[PDB]
Amino acid sequence: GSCVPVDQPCSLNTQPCCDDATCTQERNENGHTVYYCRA
Repeated sequence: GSCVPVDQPCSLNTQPCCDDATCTQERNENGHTVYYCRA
């Protein structure tokens, strides 16, 4: 049903990603650690 779009930020406590993506650690514009979705 509901999922996070790939290439978009996600959360370890939120719904999974879309297109069979995975929530991985990455860097943002600010430079702090974040979680994003990768197909």
